[PDB]
Amino acid sequence: LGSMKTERWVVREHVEGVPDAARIYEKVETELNTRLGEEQMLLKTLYVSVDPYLQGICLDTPIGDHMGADSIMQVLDAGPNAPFRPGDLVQGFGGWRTHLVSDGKPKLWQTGTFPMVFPAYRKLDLRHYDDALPLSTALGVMGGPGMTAWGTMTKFMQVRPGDTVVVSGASGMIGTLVGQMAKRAGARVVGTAGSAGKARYLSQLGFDAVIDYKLADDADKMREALREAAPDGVDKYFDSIGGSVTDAVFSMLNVGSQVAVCWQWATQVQRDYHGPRLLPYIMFPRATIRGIFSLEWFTEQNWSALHEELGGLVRRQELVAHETVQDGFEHIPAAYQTLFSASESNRGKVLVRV
Amino acid sequence: LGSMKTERWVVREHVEGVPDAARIYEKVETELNTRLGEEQMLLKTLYVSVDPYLQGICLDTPIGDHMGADSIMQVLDAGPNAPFRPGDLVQGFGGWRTHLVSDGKPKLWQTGTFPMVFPAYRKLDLRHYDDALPLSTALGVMGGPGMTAWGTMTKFMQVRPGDTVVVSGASGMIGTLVGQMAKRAGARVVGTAGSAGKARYLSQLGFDAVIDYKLADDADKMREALREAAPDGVDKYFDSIGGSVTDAVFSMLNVGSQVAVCWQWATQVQRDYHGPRLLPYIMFPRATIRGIFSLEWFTEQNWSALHEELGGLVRRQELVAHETVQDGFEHIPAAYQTLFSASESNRGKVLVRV
Ligand SMILES: NC(=O)c1ccc[n+]([C@@H]2O[C@H](COP(=O)([O-])OP(=O)(O)OC[C@H]3O[C@@H](n4cnc5c(N)ncnc54)[C@H](OP(=O)(O)O)[C@@H]3O)[C@@H](O)[C@H]2O)c1
Ligand SMILES: NC(=O)c1ccc[n+]([C@@H]2O[C@H](COP(=O)([O-])OP(=O)(O)OC[C@H]3O[C@@H](n4cnc5c(N)ncnc54)[C@H](OP(=O)(O)O)[C@@H]3O)[C@@H](O)[C@H]2O)c1
Ligand SMILES: CC[C@@H]1C[C@@H]2C[C@H]3/C=C\C=C\C(=O)NCCC[C@@H]4NC(=O)/C(=C(O)/C=C/C=C/[C@H](O)[C@H]3[C@@H]2[C@H]1C)C4=O
Ligand SMILES: CC[C@@H]1C[C@@H]2C[C@H]3/C=C\C=C\C(=O)NCCC[C@@H]4NC(=O)/C(=C(O)/C=C/C=C/[C@H](O)[C@H]3[C@@H]2[C@H]1C)C4=O
Repeated sequence: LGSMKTERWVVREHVEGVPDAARIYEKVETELNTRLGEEQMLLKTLYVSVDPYLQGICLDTPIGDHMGADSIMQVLDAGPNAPFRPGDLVQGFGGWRTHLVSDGKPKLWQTGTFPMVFPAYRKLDLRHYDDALPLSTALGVMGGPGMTAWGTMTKFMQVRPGDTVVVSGASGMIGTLVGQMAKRAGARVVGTAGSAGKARYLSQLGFDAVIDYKLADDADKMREALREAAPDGVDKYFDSIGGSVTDAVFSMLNVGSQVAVCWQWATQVQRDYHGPRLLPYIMFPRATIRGIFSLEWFTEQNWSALHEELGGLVRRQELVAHETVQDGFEHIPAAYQTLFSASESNRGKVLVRV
Repeated sequence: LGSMKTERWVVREHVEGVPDAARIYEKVETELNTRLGEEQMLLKTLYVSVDPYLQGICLDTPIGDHMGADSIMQVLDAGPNAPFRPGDLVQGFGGWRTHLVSDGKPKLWQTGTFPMVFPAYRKLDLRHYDDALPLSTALGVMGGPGMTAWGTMTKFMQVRPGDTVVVSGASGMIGTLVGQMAKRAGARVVGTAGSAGKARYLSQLGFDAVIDYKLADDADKMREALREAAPDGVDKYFDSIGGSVTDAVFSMLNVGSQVAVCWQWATQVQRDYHGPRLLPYIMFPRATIRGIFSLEWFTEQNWSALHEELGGLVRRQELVAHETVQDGFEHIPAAYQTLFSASESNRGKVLVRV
C-alpha cells in the first residue's frame, strides 16, 4: 500500500525540574505507514493539550519517542472493524504528532511510575459543542480538567454554605473550576496565585481572597497569610501544589474537613521530598484525604453528566472556563513552556490548534 | 457538711519523650470538701486506665494538677439535681484520684493542643456484665478502645473478603481488635509487635504475619518485611505508630485503599517530626486517609450497638478481649510506665484496680 509524511515532537533529552522546551524537544519529520489493521485508524491531530503533568510523562518517555499528550483527532481512514469511521472526531492521548495510527484501545503506560492505563479513545459528538462551548473544550472544561474538577466536587467533596475552601494552584483551569463550584455551593474561597493580575483575575472569577505564593515562600509566611485569609479555619482543601502551602493548611484544619490531593507540583517539579509529617494533624480534625486520579471517572455516564451539569453552567454564563488556544504545530513546545513562565497571560487551559 | 481525705497523683514535672513516670508524678493526700452543690456528686474510683495518649495530656497538664485518665467510678453521694444517684456506676475522665467531686457534665480541656471536650459521664448498669464481660470492660472492649476499633470497622473501613489489612501497633487492645474483625470479614491481617512472645500471641489470635518493629529499624527494612508479609499490596492500614512503618506502607498502597490514623507514636513519643512527604503517594491509588477521634462516637445509640455486636462474640471467646488489671492505687504510674518500657508481659488493656 502506502505512506505519508508526518511531523512529530520527540524527547531529545531528560532534564528534571522546570523543563526547558527548546532543549528537551525536537521536531522531526516522520514517514507513517498508512496500512491499517482490521481495527486500526489513521488519525489527523486537530488540537493538542499542554499540561504540567507532561513534565513527569516526559521524564518517563524513552529518548527519541514522541511526546505523549491529550489531543483531538479526526479519522482519515479506518480498517473494517475500527471503532470509529472516517470523519469521526475522537479524544485520546495521541501526543505531539500531526498524524498517527492507532486502534484506540486502552494502552498501558509501560515506563511509568504506576500501572497506568491510558483510556480508550472517546468519540466526540458535534451536538455538544457550539460557540460558547467549542470543540476544543474536549481538552478542557469538557475534558480531563473539567472531569477532575467536577468529579471531585460531586463524588468526594461536599462543600456546605459557610465553609472556607482553599485551592492551591488556583489560577489554572482545574483550580478556577473548583473555586467557582465551591462558591456556588456557598463557600468562602481562598486561592493561591503568582501575580497581582492573576490574583485580580481570580477575584473576578469570585475568589474571596488570593494569596501570593511568591511572597509567602515558607509555611510560616504562608501560615500567616492563611490565618488572615481564612480566620475561621479551613474546611476543604483542593491541593495541586503540596510543599509548604499544604504544610500550612494542615495546621488549621477544622473538624470534619476534607482534602483532595490532585497534584504535588512542589514535589514533582521542585523536588521537595521531605517535610513535616502531616498525619499527626488530621486525627482531632477527623479530616479525610482522598487521592485524585480522575481517569477512574472516564465513563460514558460521567461524560454525559459532565456535559449536562457543567456544560449548562458554562453556557448560561454562570461559570467561566477560559482557554488560550495557540495556533501552529511548530509552537507546541513554546506553548507548553508558558505553563512555567511568570507571564500572567495564561488564562485557563492552554491549547494548540494544529 | 463534712470533708474526706483522698489521694491524687499530680504532675510534678514535665518530661518530653518517653515518660519517666516516677519523676513526672507525685502522690499527694488531698482533703476534699464533700458539701455538694445541687448538680454535683461525690464519686469513688474503682478502676483507672493507663494509655499512651496520656503522655500528651500530661504534657498539657499544668504543674500541680491531677493526672487525667479514663476511670470507672461509683456515686457515693449526690445533690438533689445530680444526674446520677448514690450507688450508680459511671465511666468518665475521673483521673488518677481515689475520690473526686464532679457534676459529670462535658468539660472543655482548656490547656490542650486542640479544643477537646471530655464527654459527660455515662452510667453503667451491672446486668450487662458478668464473668465474661467483667465491669472493667467499660474501660476496654466495652469502653473507649472498643469504640475506637468497632467504630473504625463499621463506620469507615469496608474490609472485604481477600483484602490484606496491615495494623501498626497491633499488640494492644485496639490493634488486636482491628485484626480480629478484619479476619472475620475475610482479610489477610498483618500486625507489628515488639516481642517474639507477642508475635506468637497475635498469630494465635488469627494474625497471618507479625513484623518485629524493634528489629526493622527504618523504612527500608520495614518495606522488605511488608513486601514479604503483604505481597499483593496494602488495601487497608490501621495506623497507630506513624513514622517509618507508615512511610513503608504508603509506598505499596493498592487502588482504592483506606488508611485510618489512630495515633502517631513515632511523632508524639519519639519526637520524629519530619519525614518523606506522603501525599505524593496517594493520588494514583486514590487512597482515602481518615483521622480517627473516637470521641465523636460516644453516643447512647452507639454504645448499645457496641454491646450487641461485640458483647456476644467476646463472651463466646470468638473475639478475644484480654485485660491486664494491676492492683493498687500507688502502682498507677508504674503500670503506666510498662506501656513504654516493659510491655512484654502485658495483654490487651492495661488497667489498675484501686
Ligand atoms: N490527579 C489527577 O487525576 C489529575 C488530573 C489532571 C491534572 N492533574 C494535575 O493537576 C494540576 C491542575 O491542573 P491546572 O490545569 O489547574 O494546572 P495549572 O495550575 O495551570 O498549572 C500551572 C499553574 O500553577 C501555578 N503554580 C506554579 N507553581 C506554583 C506554586 N509553587 N504555588 C502555587 N501555584 C503555582 C501557576 O499559577 P500562577 O501563574 O498564578 O503562578 C500556573 O498557572 C495540573 O498540574 C495537572 O498536572 C491531576
Ligand atoms: N485516635 C483516637 O481517638 C484514639 C483513641 C484511643 C486510643 N488511641 C491510641 O491508639 C493506640 C492503640 O491503643 P491500645 O490501647 O491498643 O494501646 P497499645 O497499642 O497497647 O499501646 C502501647 C503498645 O504499643 C506498642 N508499641 C510501642 N512502640 C511501638 C512501635 N514503634 N511500633 C509498634 N508498636 C509499638 C507496644 O506493644 P509491644 O509490647 O508489642 O512492643 C506497647 O505495648 C494508642 O497509641 C492509643 O493512645 C487513639
Ligand atoms: C487520554 C486522556 C488523558 C490521559 C492522561 C493520563 C493522565 C496524565 C498523566 C499522568 C501521570 C501519572 O499518573 N503519573 C506521573 C507520575 C508523577 C505524579 N504522580 C501522580 O500520581 C500524578 C498524577 O496523578 C497525574 C495525573 C494526571 C491525570 C490526567 O488527567 C491524565 C490524562 C487524561 C486527561 C503525577 O503526575
Ligand atoms: C472519657 C473518655 C475518654 C476521654 C479521653 C480523651 C481522649 C484522649 C486523649 C486525647 C488527646 C488529644 O486529642 N490531644 C493530645 C494531642 C496529641 C495527639 N494528637 C492527637 O490527635 C491525639 C489524639 O487524637 C488522641 C485521641 C485519644 C482518644 C481517647 O480515646 C480519648 C479518651 C476517652 C477514652 C493525641 O494524643
